[PDB]
Amino acid sequence: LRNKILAAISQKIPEEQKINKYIEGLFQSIDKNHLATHVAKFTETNSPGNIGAYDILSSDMNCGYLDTANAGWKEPDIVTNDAKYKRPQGFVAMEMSDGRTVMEHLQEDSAELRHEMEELTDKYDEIRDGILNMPSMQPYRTNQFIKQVFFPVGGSYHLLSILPSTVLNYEVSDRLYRSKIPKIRLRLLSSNAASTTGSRLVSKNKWPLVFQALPPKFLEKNLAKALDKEYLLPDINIDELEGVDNGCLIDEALLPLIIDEGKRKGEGNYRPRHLRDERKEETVQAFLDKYGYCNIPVGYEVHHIVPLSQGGADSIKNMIMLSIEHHERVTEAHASYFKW
Amino acid sequence: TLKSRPENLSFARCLNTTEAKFWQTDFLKRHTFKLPLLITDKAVLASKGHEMPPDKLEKEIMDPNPQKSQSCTLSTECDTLRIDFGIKVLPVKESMYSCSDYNYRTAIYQKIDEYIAEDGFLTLAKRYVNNIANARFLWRNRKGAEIIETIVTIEDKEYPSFNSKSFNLDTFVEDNATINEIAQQIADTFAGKREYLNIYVTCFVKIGCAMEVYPSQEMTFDDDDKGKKLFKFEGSAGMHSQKINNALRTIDTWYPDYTTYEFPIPVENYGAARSIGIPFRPDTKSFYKLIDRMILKNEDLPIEDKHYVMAILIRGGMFSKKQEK
Amino acid sequence: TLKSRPENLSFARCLNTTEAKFWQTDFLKRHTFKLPLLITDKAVLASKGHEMPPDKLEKEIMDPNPQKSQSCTLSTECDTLRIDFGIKVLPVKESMYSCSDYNYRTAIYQKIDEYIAEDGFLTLAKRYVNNIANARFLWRNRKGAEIIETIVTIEDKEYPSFNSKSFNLDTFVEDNATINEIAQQIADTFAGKREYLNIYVTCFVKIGCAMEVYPSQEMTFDDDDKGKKLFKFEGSAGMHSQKINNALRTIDTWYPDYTTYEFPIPVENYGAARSIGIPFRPDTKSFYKLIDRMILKNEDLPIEDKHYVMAILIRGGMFSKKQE
Amino acid sequence: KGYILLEKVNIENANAFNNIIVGIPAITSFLGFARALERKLNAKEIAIRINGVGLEFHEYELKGYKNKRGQYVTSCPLPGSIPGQNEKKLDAHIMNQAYIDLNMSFLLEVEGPHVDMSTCKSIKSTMETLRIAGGIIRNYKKIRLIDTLADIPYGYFLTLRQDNLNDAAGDDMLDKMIHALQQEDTLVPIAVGFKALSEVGHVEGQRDPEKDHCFVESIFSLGGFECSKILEDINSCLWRYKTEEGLYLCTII
DNA sequence: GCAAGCGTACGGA
DNA sequence: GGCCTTATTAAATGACTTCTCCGTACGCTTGC
Repeated sequence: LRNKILAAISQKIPEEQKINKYIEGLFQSIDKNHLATHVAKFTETNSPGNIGAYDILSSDMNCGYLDTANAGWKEPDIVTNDAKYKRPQGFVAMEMSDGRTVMEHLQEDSAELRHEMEELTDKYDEIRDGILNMPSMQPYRTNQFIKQVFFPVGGSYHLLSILPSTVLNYEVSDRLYRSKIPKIRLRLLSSNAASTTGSRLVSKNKWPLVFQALPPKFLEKNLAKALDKEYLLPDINIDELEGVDNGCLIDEALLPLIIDEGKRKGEGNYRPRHLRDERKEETVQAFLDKYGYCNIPVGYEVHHIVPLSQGGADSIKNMIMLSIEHHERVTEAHASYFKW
Repeated sequence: TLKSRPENLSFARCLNTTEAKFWQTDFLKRHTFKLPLLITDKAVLASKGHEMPPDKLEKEIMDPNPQKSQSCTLSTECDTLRIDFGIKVLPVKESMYSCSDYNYRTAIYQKIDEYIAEDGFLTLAKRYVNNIANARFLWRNRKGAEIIETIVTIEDKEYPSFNSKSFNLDTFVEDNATINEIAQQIADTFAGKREYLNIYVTCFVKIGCAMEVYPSQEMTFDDDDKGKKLFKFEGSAGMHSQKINNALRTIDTWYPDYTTYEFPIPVENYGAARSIGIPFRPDTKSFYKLIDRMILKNEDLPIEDKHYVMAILIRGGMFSKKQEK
Repeated sequence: TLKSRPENLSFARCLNTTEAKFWQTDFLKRHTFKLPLLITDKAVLASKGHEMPPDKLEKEIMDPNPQKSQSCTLSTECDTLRIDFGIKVLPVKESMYSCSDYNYRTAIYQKIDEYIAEDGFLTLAKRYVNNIANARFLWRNRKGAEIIETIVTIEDKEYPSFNSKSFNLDTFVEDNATINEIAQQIADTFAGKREYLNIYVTCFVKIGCAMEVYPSQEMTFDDDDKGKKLFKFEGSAGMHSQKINNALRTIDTWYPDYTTYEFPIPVENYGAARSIGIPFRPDTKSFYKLIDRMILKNEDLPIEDKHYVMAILIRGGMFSKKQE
Repeated sequence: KGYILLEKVNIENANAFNNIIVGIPAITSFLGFARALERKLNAKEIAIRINGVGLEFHEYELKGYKNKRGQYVTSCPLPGSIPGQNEKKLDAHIMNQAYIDLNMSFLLEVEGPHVDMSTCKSIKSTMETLRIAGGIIRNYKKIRLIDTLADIPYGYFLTLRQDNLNDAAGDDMLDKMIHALQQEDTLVPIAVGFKALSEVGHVEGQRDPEKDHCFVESIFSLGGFECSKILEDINSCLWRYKTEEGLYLCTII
């Protein structure tokens, strides 16, 4: 089995040279790769070099919060700066005849793996030692591409650099694949982009599942909610109606038009009180200013051509000023039509 | 002297634009009447007509091909598309959200003050206002309309309706009085004579009854639905904010080949313009080389190159030193 | 110079077409009177009449078969169907939606200008206007109508109506005055001598009282309702814009086998007709090889191949070439 | 002390993606916004300080659509030129991201000598220059002082739920979250803060070369929604900063 | 003469 | 206060588009 898998990946070269090529690239690549749990290149592939951390801690299992210390991630991640050193991550992930990983068989130094590898190379002891003694990835620098965030401490500010976590991303993406929780799949990374993050787990987990932390469903925006916050205006213009002057209805004869405009706009557009426009004194004042009044003239009242309860906006374009008796007549007609 | 750029120069975008809703109306009632415009699902059966190698072609050529799609159409009763969108302008100097070298920060502030003395920001502000006046933000929706009106509202003052169809998209107009006034307001905002400015734009396009309308596509990746998905904004059709902004950023006619390419392009660090397969500013004219020459070498660049550099500062972006291991 | 067709190349639809809305009417009153035509839900008890292998057949042959459906039918008072839809013609030269090589853009503009010198767009425009006059967009609704009257309106000028029964679908008429007057405006629009042209048409089909009407059916993708769903536009029945545009595109009589079939096919990249399952232009005269021969090889194609090429540019499409 | 409400602010394209979570931004995003508002006011010598924040949701729209299977699919903007070795090419790499639009009202708990309508007008003139979680403030109804829980307009506050998380089935902390969410459908996970992955120091490349620096992992927890008509103590929704020897935490006290 | 810019394999659940 | 019907059946044949979304050392070539 294993020799066929090794052969199957190594290009199209004749048999003996292609196996030796794979072992040569493997042995060269081991020193370039590191053991880690956080990977700066996961948020942005352009940050140069290895930046990441290997969090050993386990204490916080009932502190009321989740992190890579107090969640049981099972698989250690392996990371490189460059995809052309990535081969050991594939080599280690191969399954032997028992279906267990080369990692397990290496940790056991199992006689099966020793026999398999010694039939292909004498370097097996050094390959095993290198793989098992990979250094931990240590942060040593920062870049424009890492997310850098100020956090207040006692009126001073610390400068946090946020590293994403790959062990948790793999673990959560696994466990949500097998649970009913509301979840979203991110499907954005290409295979090439995922490879250049240089992680093993990110190459396995290029399209992760993640928690859908959204408000209650009734608070989703919809057209019904949106139309409830857009307001009606009348179609007539009080600056052009013969029988209106200085914003005041001067002719009685137009009253059926104002009534009909209110009816025609109002039908079915009821707004409950908490959603209605507030009648604002600023609007009435600006209306009076447009026509040069200091105050509402004696015996007149300012009316909304479309009632505010039936969708009308509190705006100059919706106001008209009526005499008290005409105001009463229009109010009575609208109350009769809308069943107030 | 300044050796090199700082490790973390970053500029926030100075000319912010919001998502636009579409509404539909009848042109003669447009001032008072509006109805929602809905994105409608429209699944489609195709023939297979894409370019195929001949050994595959003879197997595939006659097959039918279903495809999912979405499309947007005015009602049979309305005839005019309506767009409403907002803009917010912020001062250039105060938008520099980070810089890790106080010497460089001093130098860049000094050069911006020099530019405010040379121009304020009026020439750029004119070109941005002209791209509002051109109704270039309509993109494909401009390709045919009987009448177009653009109404610009600044802090509840309403300016007169531009007949936006009268402008040639290749030519910027210096002398329209309303463009000049709004451009002065914007230039005052960029120079820091005000801390902010809100501009609300309404635009009306009289297309015709039941004619098609083009909101921007979403970009989404899904296993099944490769079909066209349009941008629903609060259930009504809308335009992505970035596409309107990219319409406004088409001020640039200063790139070196311009005598052979008489059209303007989007302001970009290397003059990359997605309609043409080659960046218009590789090498010596690219933004990095110009700003380095202006600040590290203190050369007095010609005014066109200051226009371009300051236009990229208005664009905003991430401008650090080339990072190292 | 030009090594290959660009990384990206797209042409916008030049003969933009609206959805079509159905109405119902009585033919004598038709200028004054229209009612909505609705789509009625149905469900239907079929028989298992499909072809079955014998071991299945002898077990299920007699079973009933209930099915979901929808249908559209005129009222018991009206007797004519009415179709309203619009067209919006755009310039062909300014239709090129994306490119990746300014040399290629210059070359294609040069070839369109050369075509506008060799000919108008008139010879295509007359065929599109013929397919309006032919009432091909009726599709199944054309079968067995008594009289068909098509009215073309261009920005509040109404042209004298077409008696669409009189046109043999296999022939395109060159000398009808109304067809030529509409086609001149379309040709002026395609050449870029005008910025746009909105054409609205009203088509009256006298079917018969209470008879069935055939809107375009909806596509479904293994949806839980597998049964026939019909297209509703603004609640009344309608036709997809795609199906009307396809009816109008049936102008092509330049494919090579034409003298043995003598009927026009839809303008298509390979000339894949759907009513007949053999493609009429694979290989040597497929669109890709003709446009590449016209531009990359700069060869002066015969005028009928230029007609076909320009008809595909009118259709619009994606012609991007992958670069190795 | 006093309480200022920023009423029904509309946010476009808030940064919705965290390493484990898509949706509601990190709590630190909102509290950092409040701190930025404090710094802007203080630079004008208004001398206000803002000790805590209450977050009330009114509407949301995740940039995306629902599959027929009900799951959301997240939208991206087409990326522009990204700095680094490949920046010249017209096509640029697509990284993990998601964006959400929010309609939200912010309660602020305030110290100051002149907490009044003038400092509300100063907030009004200040807030136009800021962002929320990288999102753009399109509009807001009003800024006002408030005195009682009857003043807040109807909406839903977001509050911490450490109790439900600790009381969950005890196999593992991620299993505690999973079981809690599977038992209590109204609760949601949230990013709460940061854990130091390395001791405080200075390193090359800092945003500022002169403020002490840490590498950190995001801390997550479980939270839940409470109607403002059902709140009893105003303090039950006021998120505040806390620091503990290498934990950087938002919390409610 | 010395350092910056560019074409290219390299690698992979 | 009692109850909400028993059987039979859920089709066939074809199709699910093409394009872009990769960082890097290695060393060879051009510019200062």
